[PDB]
Amino acid sequence: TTADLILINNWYVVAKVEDCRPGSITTAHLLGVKLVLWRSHEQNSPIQVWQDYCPHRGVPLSMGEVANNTLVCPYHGWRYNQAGKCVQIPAHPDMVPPASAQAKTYHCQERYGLVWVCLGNPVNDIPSFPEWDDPNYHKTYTKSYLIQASPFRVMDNSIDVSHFPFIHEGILGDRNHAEVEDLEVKVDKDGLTMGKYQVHTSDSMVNWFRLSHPLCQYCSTEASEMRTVDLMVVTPIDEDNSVLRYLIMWNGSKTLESKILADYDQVIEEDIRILHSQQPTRLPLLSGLPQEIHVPSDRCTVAYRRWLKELGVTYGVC
Amino acid sequence: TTADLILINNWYVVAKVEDCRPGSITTAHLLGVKLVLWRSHEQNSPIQVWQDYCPHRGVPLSMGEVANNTLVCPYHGWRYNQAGKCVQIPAHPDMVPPASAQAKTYHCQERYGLVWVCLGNPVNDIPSFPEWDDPNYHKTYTKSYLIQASPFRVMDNSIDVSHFPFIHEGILGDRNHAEVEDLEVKVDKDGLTMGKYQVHTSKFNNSTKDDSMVNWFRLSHPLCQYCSTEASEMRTVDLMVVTPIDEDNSVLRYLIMWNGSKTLESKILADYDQVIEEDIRILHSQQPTRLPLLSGLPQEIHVPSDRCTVAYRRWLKELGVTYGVC
Amino acid sequence: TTADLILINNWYVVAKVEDCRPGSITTAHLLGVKLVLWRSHEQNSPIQVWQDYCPHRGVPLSMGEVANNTLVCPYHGWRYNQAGKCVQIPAHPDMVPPASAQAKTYHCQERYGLVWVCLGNPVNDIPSFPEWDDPNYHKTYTKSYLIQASPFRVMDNSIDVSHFPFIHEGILGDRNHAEVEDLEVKVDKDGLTMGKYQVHTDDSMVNWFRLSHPLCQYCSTEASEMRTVDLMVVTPIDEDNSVLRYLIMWNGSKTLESKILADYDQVIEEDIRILHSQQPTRLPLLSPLPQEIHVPSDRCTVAYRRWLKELGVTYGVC
Ligand SMILES: N=C1N[C@H]2[C@H](COC(N)=O)NC(=N)N3CC[C@H](O)[C@]23N1
Ligand SMILES: N=C1N[C@H]2[C@H](COC(N)=O)NC(=N)N3CC[C@H](O)[C@]23N1
Ligand SMILES: N=C1N[C@H]2[C@H](COC(N)=O)NC(=N)N3CC[C@H](O)[C@]23N1
Ligand code: FES
Ligand code: FES
Ligand code: FES
Ligand SMILES: [Cl-]
Ligand SMILES: [Cl-]
Ligand SMILES: [Cl-]
Ligand SMILES: [Cl-]
Ligand SMILES: [Cl-]
Ligand SMILES: [Cl-]
Ligand SMILES: [Cl-]
Ligand SMILES: [Fe+3]
Ligand SMILES: [Fe+3]
Ligand SMILES: [Fe+3]
Repeated sequence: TTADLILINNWYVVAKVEDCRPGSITTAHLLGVKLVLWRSHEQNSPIQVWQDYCPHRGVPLSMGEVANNTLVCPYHGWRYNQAGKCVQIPAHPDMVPPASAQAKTYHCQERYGLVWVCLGNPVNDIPSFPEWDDPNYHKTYTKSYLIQASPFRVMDNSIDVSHFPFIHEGILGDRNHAEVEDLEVKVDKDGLTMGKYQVHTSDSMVNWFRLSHPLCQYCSTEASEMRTVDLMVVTPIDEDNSVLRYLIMWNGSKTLESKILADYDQVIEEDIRILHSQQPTRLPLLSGLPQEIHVPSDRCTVAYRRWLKELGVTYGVC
Repeated sequence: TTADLILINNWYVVAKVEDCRPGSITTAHLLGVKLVLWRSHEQNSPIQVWQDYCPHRGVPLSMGEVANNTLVCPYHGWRYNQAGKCVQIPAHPDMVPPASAQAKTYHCQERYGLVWVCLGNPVNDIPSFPEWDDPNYHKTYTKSYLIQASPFRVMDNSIDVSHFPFIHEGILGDRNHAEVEDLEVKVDKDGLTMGKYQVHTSKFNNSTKDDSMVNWFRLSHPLCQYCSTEASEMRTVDLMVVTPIDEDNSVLRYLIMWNGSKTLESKILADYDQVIEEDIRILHSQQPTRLPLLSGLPQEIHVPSDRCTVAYRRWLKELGVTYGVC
Repeated sequence: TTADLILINNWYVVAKVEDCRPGSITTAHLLGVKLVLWRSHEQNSPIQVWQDYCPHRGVPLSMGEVANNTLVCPYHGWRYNQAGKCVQIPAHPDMVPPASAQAKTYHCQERYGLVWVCLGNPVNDIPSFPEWDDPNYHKTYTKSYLIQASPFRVMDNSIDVSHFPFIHEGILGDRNHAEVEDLEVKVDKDGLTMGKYQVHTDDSMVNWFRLSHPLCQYCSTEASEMRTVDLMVVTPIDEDNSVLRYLIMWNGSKTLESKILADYDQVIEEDIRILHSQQPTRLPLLSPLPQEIHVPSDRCTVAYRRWLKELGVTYGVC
């Protein structure tokens, strides 16, 4: 991977736990690295997340099979244990496999029902999500959305609030209330925080959000009769491509789940129409030819660009 | 755009006027640039031609809407007046938009029912088409042909006459009458001219006399050709316009006028379409894509019947064209 | 072309003679060069192999037609004789074509029912195939296989024997017999030879093979008094793409032919599954994604990589 160290050392969601069943092999793609995810058939077995590559002759291990707590390459049958060490070369069954016979392994943790991966050296914890432990809140997951846009443009779009009346009219916006009041934004060691903001839907909700790290956002909305939170997680496939997922929790009736998912789906697809059209693909930082213009209601998206530059992000941006 | 200045400062057709209704938003591409063409809902409203790009967050303005004689970006609703100046930012409705909030605008003229665009500073006039105002002549437009070939190879193939008996058997030639007489070619202050040339066509109607077509053409600029043909009963002229999408891709259109019966329009359009598609089969195949000028594949060979296509290549070098050529 | 002179000056198969009937026009691609193959309508006419290019206005001659003993370009009807000389320019029927009016022609020989081409100046003869002349041997031909992999990776995969029990189980091995004996490998002026080797399916066969040149392999298998030999010929389309063909001869029953053809098709498709997945695309050579690992049963594929470097191959390898 050629991503910046600041990106390499963070945790990213790559899958839902429910999709990584015992005995299964699945794949993902993170910061330009192809990943294989596997579990032994044993109940409660851990998830291994490795680079999807057999170092013998360069075959994807995801093309193999899980047997007896090992992942077995399809080409010459080399067997790799849970730690990624080759323990058996069938052509030479009494030989001790060379030390180089070892899959590239990465850090993996399950949290909030999601599979989190760190390709580097974890310097931080997985982002917090306080309502996960609050049994007054129900939970639901959106499907995943594959987006042909930089992961930082994806997050930029979700920090933006002034677009609501124009592409989310009815759910998040009112074309008769397109004015945007003064925004409160802070960037510090807790990350990027937008203060409480009044949303007009054509009722009136109060919204705020925080990003402790650049590609995960915690979003909180209070309506009249209900509070809705979510954890937005962007998988940075590479500089130009993203996966998007939401874990949503709410303290109203359980029966609202389908309507919530439907509203999110409508809004997300409205945003994707814009995201797929933006040029340049990578997010421009502060300094397809004219440079970006910023107005006061861009205060939070300007702060996001400033934050990325302070962090040293060069991957997925321009 | 890496196009040469001599190309940037010229006029090119990007659309037919009749396909650009009031209130409409049309996309096109020219010399590597993405364009948006829009009109207000007022009748006889002019056509604006701008780079298709909102300078706020980089969204195509063509994804927006036309309202109150402005083009409105879909993302945050900034409204751009006919001059391309942002006159309204909805998030801050009492704020004067910054002077930088301005679309890149280009020159547009309507002429002969065609939308002409100049991306630079118009040195030249739009090419002349004398029959346009002659009521003895009817008019028709071909469809637009999208061609995966350099615009200069598209025009090279229209200047070429010796191919007629081989890929246009019937409408423009016959394979047993393939010899090419000496050609009159001039490159001068009027551009490139091929003088009157006898075209030998295959007979179709056995009751009638030979067609005995005499053709000539002139290019005052390198991607527009004025073509004139006298046949047995009538004169047919056309204006051929090549849109240089980029170095390797072209749109081709003809405006055709004739002083015979209006009822011939179907035969004319079908004959043009048959010939054009025969030419496209060759154009798509030619390598290198870009037109070789005079100087790993071997060099082009030239014979006497290539006099006008050689002259075209020499003219392009004189003009300084480097874009779409090699 | 950017291919090495050592590759340019060798012979490659580009077609089966059965693919090129009298009067036909066919295309092929070799070392980056587009080829046209044509024959006059006469009985037993020779095959011309030229660069697929009319030097007048750059049209592929393969879009033309064969007329008399000439290939006629579709655009302006220039006529090229069997030597590639333009003999008629129809616009100027009494004019002697300029000397430059000439197709680029290549060396071509038919041998073993295959069309061999040398783009350069051939320093070697076409490889030997002793059984061709033996009336005790029947012959058959596989179809041609277009493979999105380097021609040197295709040949590497056919030199590899330890993969037999894992991707060719039931034809060339089985997983209960995966151990690989000490291999006999020699590289000298004859090229690369693998000495006789036991193949499992007693239930066993004896195999050996030899490459006089890097992209053609002679292979010999004996089992139950029947012998099967083949000539494997790889067409190096460019650095990343190959055509694969086999000429097979055997001295058992004629009725084995469809079974032989079916077995080869299964094995080849089993190999293509692996070949298409391998990264990098080009064959990695030895060094003086992690680097390849080599174990004793890789002795002959290691020797292949060593040979290619010693020959100075840079095209299709890394
Ligand atoms: N973390 C985030 N979740 C999304 C949900 C969408 O809400 C609904 N109801 O669809 N809520 C919200 N205010 N936004 C604004 C940007 C993005 O759509 C999002 N950010
Ligand atoms: N400006 C041009 N219009 C075309 C028409 C086609 O006429 C018909 N009847 O199909 N006439 C003509 N002589 N040619 C030669 C090249 C190209 O097809 C063209 N040039
Ligand atoms: N020259 C070669 N021909 C092929 C045939 C395949 O045999 C069958 N029966 O399909 N025989 C053989 N031993 N191999 C090993 C590699 C490659 O499949 C091949 N090499
Ligand atoms: S490539 Fe994986 S065992 Fe050989
Ligand atoms: S991107 Fe056009 S108004 Fe914001
Ligand atoms: S391009 Fe082949 S004869 Fe003109
Ligand atoms: Cl297991
Ligand atoms: Cl729940
Ligand atoms: Cl961070
Ligand atoms: Cl993050
Ligand atoms: Cl309007
Ligand atoms: Cl305001
Ligand atoms: Cl050699
Ligand atoms: Fe949105
Ligand atoms: Fe033509
Ligand atoms: Fe194999």
